[PDB]
Amino acid sequence: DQLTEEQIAEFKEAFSLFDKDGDGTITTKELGTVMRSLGQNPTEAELQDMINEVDADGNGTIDFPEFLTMMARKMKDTDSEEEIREAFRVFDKDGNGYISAAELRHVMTNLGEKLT
Amino acid sequence: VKQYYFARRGETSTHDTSLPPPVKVLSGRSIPLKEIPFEATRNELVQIYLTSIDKLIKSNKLNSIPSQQIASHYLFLRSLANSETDGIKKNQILSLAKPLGTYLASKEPHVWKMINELIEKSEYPIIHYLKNNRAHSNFMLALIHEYHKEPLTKNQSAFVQKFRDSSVFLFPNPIYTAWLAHSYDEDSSFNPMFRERLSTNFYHSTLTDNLLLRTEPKEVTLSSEHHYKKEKGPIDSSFRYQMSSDRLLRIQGRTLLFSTPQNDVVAVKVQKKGEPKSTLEEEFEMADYLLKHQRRLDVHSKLPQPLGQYSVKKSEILEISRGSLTLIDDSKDLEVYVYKAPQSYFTYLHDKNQDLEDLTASVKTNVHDLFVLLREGIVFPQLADIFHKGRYQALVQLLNVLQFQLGRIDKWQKAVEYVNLRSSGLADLGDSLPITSLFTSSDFTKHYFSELLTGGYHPTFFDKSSGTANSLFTGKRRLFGNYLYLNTIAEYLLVIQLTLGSYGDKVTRDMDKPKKEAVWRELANVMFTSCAEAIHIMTGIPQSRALTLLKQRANIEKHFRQTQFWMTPDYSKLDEDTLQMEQYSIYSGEPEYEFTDKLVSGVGLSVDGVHQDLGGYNRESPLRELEKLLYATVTLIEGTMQLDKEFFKQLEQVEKILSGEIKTDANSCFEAVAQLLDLARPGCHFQKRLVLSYYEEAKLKYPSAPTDAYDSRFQVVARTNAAITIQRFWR
Ligand SMILES: Nc1ncnc2c1ncn2[C@@H]1O[C@H](COP(=O)(O)O)[C@@H](O)[C@H]1O
Ligand SMILES: [Ca+2]
Ligand SMILES: [Cl-]
Ligand SMILES: [Cl-]
Repeated sequence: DQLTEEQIAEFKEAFSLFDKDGDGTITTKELGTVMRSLGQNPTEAELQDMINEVDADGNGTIDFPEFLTMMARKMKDTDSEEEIREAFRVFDKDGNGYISAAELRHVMTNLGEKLT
Repeated sequence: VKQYYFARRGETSTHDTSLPPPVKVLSGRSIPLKEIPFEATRNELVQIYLTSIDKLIKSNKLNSIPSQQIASHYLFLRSLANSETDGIKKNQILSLAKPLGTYLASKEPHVWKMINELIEKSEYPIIHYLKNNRAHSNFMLALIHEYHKEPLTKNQSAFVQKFRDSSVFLFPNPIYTAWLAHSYDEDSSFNPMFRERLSTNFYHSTLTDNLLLRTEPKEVTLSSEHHYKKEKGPIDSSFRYQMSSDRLLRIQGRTLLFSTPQNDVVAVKVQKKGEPKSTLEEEFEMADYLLKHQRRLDVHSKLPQPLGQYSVKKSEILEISRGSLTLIDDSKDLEVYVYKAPQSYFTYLHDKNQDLEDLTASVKTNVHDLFVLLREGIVFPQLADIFHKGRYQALVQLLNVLQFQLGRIDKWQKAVEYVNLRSSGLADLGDSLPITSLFTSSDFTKHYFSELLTGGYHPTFFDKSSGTANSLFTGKRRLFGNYLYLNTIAEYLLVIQLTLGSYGDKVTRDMDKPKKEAVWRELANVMFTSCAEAIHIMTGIPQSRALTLLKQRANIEKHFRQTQFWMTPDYSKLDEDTLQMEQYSIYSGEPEYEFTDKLVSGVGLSVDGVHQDLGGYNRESPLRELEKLLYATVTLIEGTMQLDKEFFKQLEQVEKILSGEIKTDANSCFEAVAQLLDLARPGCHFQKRLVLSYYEEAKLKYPSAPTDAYDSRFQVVARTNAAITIQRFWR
């Protein structure tokens, strides 16, 4: 589809975690908290596309990429390197290979942008 | 379109309502059965432990304890202190823990360094320091027996004699719940198996029991539109099938299979000798309810279409069939349920004609709908006819007093001979049951689980002076619904194992030993996957990780080797010295399965001499890794729910500290946020991201405060989140 499986399950577990009543439907009150955990602190999401009042995971993994294909993804990948850049303007010499070894995945990270 | 459940689950006060009177009648005498409170007895032993630390310090004999055991006392005291709320009672504990710090830093300075890496890692450093063989060392009870030179009360004796195997059984609720769910992580070498003086002790069932006794009684509320609440109209059987003898394909038990131009099957199920009409009305009305809500529930089965439910003269049924063919009703009128289903709906899930490709996906289909409908509120207690009343209890140690180990499965092949799991998916749906019937004094529960509802007697429980029988078991009356819940989960997964074992035995008979071990290796993998898929449906845990959490507690190699051994008959042709020589390969640390019965040649262990049993006569099942796998499965599910519960209870505190609803200092607010990270699921990142966001917001409410302790443990969460935003952004 248009959303990858790596973050589908991340949405599935977050939804099933805050779906405290197990009904498979989530309320607006908790919905704000699931996104702050998912990485969004929005302003007013009360505008949504639901059936009558609440939304299920079917309504979740559709509403979410609508709010995920908006992000300044470039504004974030830069921020992630700032977490590692000691002084400034120097991302990492060896940490790039290391910090990618065990966070989510590591299989022959193309060693482009080398010391050239 | 919509996808949700018609069941909202919550909590209640007590399940002990309309229960049988808590009384054992022994020889005219009537013996009252009394609850021994878990949490009240737990705190007593901790208070004795704390008072005994004082006697240990005053005795100066700190060197008579191995540093590893002192490191336990210190780390627990440090962990128990941060779990404490008020600063006055918290510092009394820290007062006790400081001499163990000035001793370790002065005399054993390398141990001091190692645990000091743990204290910067977690508010409960003991839960990680006990991720290994150190958890089998009961340091708390060791100190009590050494320095509390005073006999324990009758209750403290019962608690200790029940939870002797580890000290974690004394931890307060958040620490045990966190330690238990973290004992499945990638860095955990904990398996509940200690070896005593040549004896090997398994206490995987004790983990689940110590977890359930701290829980609250669940309660499931079925919606107004649920199959068991909505008033249903009468079955509209406006059409009557025309029973043709030429199109009579076959006769399955009491069901006539009819061919049909569409290459499907029209099946007619006939009234059995004893079944009333309601049993057939139910199968009709459930298939309709499932066909209706198939999309809404994501049911993967190929449900049959119900056609009619009407009466039929027995002369027509008996005359229509003259094939191979006893079980129908007597003479006059046989009530009928007629349905249409694919040809898959009649090949049992254990058909030797199923390649591993088709079998695997048909097993996955069944386990999906099994647990998806379980959340909906539908329970299937008659999937198979398993016996040892006489029915088989999958989690037997939790439901009975003695119940030392598991049970002997008598048929294990005739038990699943006509299982209600088909290649198409679920079958026989009439034998349904509301999940509420597990949480109430139904005719089901008090008949099959009478001891769990009554209270349990044993001479060791009897108080000669009081005239009553006191036990922790009688505390389960308040919670018995949760026990039968988890037992149902293992019940489902056990029928899958007997089904897979039947399939394995049949296709490996008359067969290349390395090609035969290949079938049994994959069947071990289908069972491990099936259990992991249940954790996903029940907890939202990614199945991939639930499978890794599982493979820390259960050995897929042993399970493959024990199933192949005990589900095939080839071990019958082995002599006594050569049999015990091969059992070492299927256990390899555990004691060999000791048995006395005479081995029936060509079959194996058999009581009736014809059909193989699974275990000696009055002995346990040799499928030991299965017993671990089922207990690991239900402990991950209930243990996750409880961690998430303890997680959310703390998440409120930090929201009331940050929003200003509770006034507290800074270094006591960060303690609230740092403790929330310990209650996050293992491997779950968004939980760790959330408590990172809560932490940054705290450094704005208390910007003047120092962050020496809570720096690195949140930095790694930042580095992990940063490294994911470049890995999850490598599109
Ligand atoms: N009491 C019952 N009522 C309806 N179906 C049952 C019952 N017990 C077992 N079944 C299953 O229903 C299917 C059809 O056979 P029958 O038992 O005659 O209904 C088989 O898969 C049986 O195992
Ligand atoms: Ca809800
Ligand atoms: Cl000691
Ligand atoms: Cl008990």
